[PDB]
Amino acid sequence: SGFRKMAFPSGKVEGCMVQVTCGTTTLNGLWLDDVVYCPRHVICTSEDMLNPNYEDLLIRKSNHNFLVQAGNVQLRVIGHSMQNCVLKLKVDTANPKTPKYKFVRIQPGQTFSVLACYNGSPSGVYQCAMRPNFTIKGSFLNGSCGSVGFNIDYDCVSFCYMHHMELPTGVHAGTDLEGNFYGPFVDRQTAQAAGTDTTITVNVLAWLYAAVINGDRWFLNRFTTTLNDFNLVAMKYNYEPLTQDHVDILGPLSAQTGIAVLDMCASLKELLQNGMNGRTILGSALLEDEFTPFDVVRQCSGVTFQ
Amino acid sequence: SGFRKMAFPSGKVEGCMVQVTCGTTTLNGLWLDDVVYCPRHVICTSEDMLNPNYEDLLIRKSNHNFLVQAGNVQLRVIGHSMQNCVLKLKVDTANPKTPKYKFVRIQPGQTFSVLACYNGSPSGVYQCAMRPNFTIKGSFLNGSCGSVGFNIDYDCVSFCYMHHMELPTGVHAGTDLEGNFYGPFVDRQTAQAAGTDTTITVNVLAWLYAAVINGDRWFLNRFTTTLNDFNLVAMKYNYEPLTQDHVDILGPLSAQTGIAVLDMCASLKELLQNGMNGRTILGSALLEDEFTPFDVVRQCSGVTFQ
Ligand SMILES: *[C@H](O)[C@H](C[C@@H]1CCNC1=O)NC(=O)[C@@H]1[C@H]2CCC[C@H]2CN1C(=O)COc1ccc(Cl)c(Cl)c1
Ligand SMILES: *[C@H](O)[C@H](C[C@@H]1CCNC1=O)NC(=O)[C@@H]1[C@H]2CCC[C@H]2CN1C(=O)COc1ccc(Cl)c(Cl)c1
Repeated sequence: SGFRKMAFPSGKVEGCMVQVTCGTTTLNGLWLDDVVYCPRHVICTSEDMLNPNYEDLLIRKSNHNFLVQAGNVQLRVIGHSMQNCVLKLKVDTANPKTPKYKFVRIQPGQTFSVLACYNGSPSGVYQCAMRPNFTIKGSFLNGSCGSVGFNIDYDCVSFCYMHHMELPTGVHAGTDLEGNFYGPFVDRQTAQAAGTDTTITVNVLAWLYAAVINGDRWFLNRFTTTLNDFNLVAMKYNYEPLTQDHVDILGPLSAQTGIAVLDMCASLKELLQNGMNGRTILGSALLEDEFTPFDVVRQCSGVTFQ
Repeated sequence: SGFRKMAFPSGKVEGCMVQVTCGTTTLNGLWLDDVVYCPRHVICTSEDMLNPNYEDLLIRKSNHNFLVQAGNVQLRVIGHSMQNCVLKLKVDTANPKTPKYKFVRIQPGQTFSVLACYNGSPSGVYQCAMRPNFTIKGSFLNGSCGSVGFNIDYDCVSFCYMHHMELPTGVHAGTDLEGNFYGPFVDRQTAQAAGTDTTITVNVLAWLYAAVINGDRWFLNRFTTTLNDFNLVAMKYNYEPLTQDHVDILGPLSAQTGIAVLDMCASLKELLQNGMNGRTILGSALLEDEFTPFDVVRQCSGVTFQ
C-alpha cells in the first residue's frame, strides 16, 4: 500500500539527452536515431528574443554553429531544419541508446514524467499534469529548455512535451515533439499569460479511489447524486465538468472499491462544500488532481515496464 | 522557478535491478559487480514466515535454488552468504552496468529516491524521507521487496535502503544495504508497529525557504524568536527539536533569501499556532517536511549528475 506521486523510470530518456549550444545559448536536446530535437529559440540571442523571425534567423545559421555534446563526445551536425517551434539537427551518428518511441500529444488532464536536464545532464525526474489551461506546474530553471516530458508504455517511450519557457505566474509552457505549442503561447518574450485554470475533476475522483484503496474512508457517505447535479457543484468550485466518459473511465476503480462513481461524486461534493475539517487524504490537505485513473490503477496494481 | 518532489534520474539503478526467485517467492535483487543483493526472507515460504531461523533455512539451500533473472538472461549463482538481513548471491557474471556506488546508511530526516520494482523491472521512481521513527511512507505492493532507495552524488550512486516489508499502518520498513534494519523492526511476521513519529523541523524550514525563493511570502513576519523559545513550540506540536547545527545548515538558504533562520522559525511558530487559514504554500495546504536543505538548494539551483 501507499500512494506517491510516481514518475516513470527515466533511464530510457536519460540516454537520449544531449547538450546543444549555439552562440550564447545552451540548452538540452533529444537525440533519437540521427536527429537531435531542441527548442528553436536556441538560435536566438538576447536582442533576438523580443520579436524574432525564426525563418530569417535559421537561414543565417551554419551546421557548424550548432555544438552538440553527447556526454563527452561531440556530435557533428550535418543538416538542420525547423519543424514549427522545434529544431531538427541531423547528426552523423544514430544514438545507439535510442529506445522504441513515439511522439504523442497529450490532452489537458493527462500526466507525464519530466526529466529535468541542464547542460544535457539529467537533474531530476518528477510527475506533471497538463493543466486545463495548457500549462504545467513544473520545476525549471534557466538552461532547462529542451527537457522532455514522457510516458512509458511497456518498452516504448511516448514523448509528449518539450520545455520552452516559464510564464509570469511561475508555470511552464512548451510544445509537443512536433514543435506545436500546448496552448496559446509563443516562443517569444511577449506579455503572454496562462489564463484561468480549472481543477481536473475526473482525476480528483481517481485520487479519492486511490485513497479508499489505501484505507482513507472518512469522506465516504451514503449520499448519491446525479451527474447533472454534481456538475452544477463542479461549476461553482471551478472544477471541470464530469462527462459520462469520465464515469466510464472510473468504472474499474468503482468496481474494485465497490463505490459507485456517482456515490464518490457525492463525497467530492461534500468535500467541496464543507472542506476537509482538519483531516487529510493520502497525506494531502488539498483535493489532488494530478493523478489520472490510469495512474491510480498503475500504482495500486504494480504495472512495470520492460 | 517551481518546486516539485523530485527524484534522482533512475537510469543507473535501473541497470542493476534483477529478479530473484527461490521457491514460491519472487522479489527484486540488486546486481553490482558479481553479487546480487536481496532480502533474506526470499528463502522463506508461507509457514517459514512466523518465527524463522534464517541460518537454519540458509544452510538447507543450494546455489541452484536461486533463480536470478537479469532481463531475459539467467544469472548462474555460484555462492551465497547471509549478511544480517540481506542475502549476497555470488553470480558468475559481473554486471557490466555497475555504476560507481557506495553503501551508505542515512539518518532520519534525510531523503532518497526509491526505484519501485516488480519482477526485477522498474515500475516508478519517487522521493521519500526516512521518518524519525525509521519508517518510510512509500508505495509498495507485494513483490516490491528488494527495491532500493538511493541518492546520486555526481556520478556515484549511494544506496541507502532496501525494501523488506510493510507495517500495519501502511508504512514501510527495510534495511541499509549491509542488511541492518532501519529502526526496531525484524523481517518476521510479528505484531511490530511503527511507533510515534514527529515532523522533521529543519526540513519544514527548508521548504519555507523554497517557498520564499519561489515567491510564496505570505507567511513571513517581522517577528523573531530565540532557538529555545521556538523549541518549546516545536515540542507542543510534535516537531523535532531544532539544533544550532540545523540553524547552521539553513545558513545558505537564509543568505539567499535574506531571512534570518530564527525569523523563519517565528513564521513557522505562527503557522503552527494559527494554521494556514485557507492559504497554500508551494501548492500544499500542509507544512511539508520531506525536503532537506540540500534538496531545496539542489532544485532551486539546478545541480545535475554525470
Ligand atoms: C530555456 O532554458 C528557458 C527556461 C525558463 C528559464 C526559467 N524557467 C524556465 O523554464 N526558457 C526561456 O528563458 C524562455 C525564452 C524562450 C522563449 C521565450 C524566452 C523567454 N523565456 C522565459 O521562460 C521567460 O520567463 C522567464 C521567467 C524567469 C526566468 Cl529566470 C527566465 Cl530566464 C525567464
Ligand atoms: C516483499 O515483496 C513484501 C513487500 C510488502 C508487501 C505489501 N507491501 C509491502 O511493502 N514484504 C512482505 O510481504 C513482508 C514479509 C517479509 C518480512 C515479513 C513478511 C511480512 N511482510 C509484510 O510486509 C507484512 O505486511 C503486509 C501488509 C500488506 C500486504 Cl498485502 C502484505 Cl503481503 C504484507
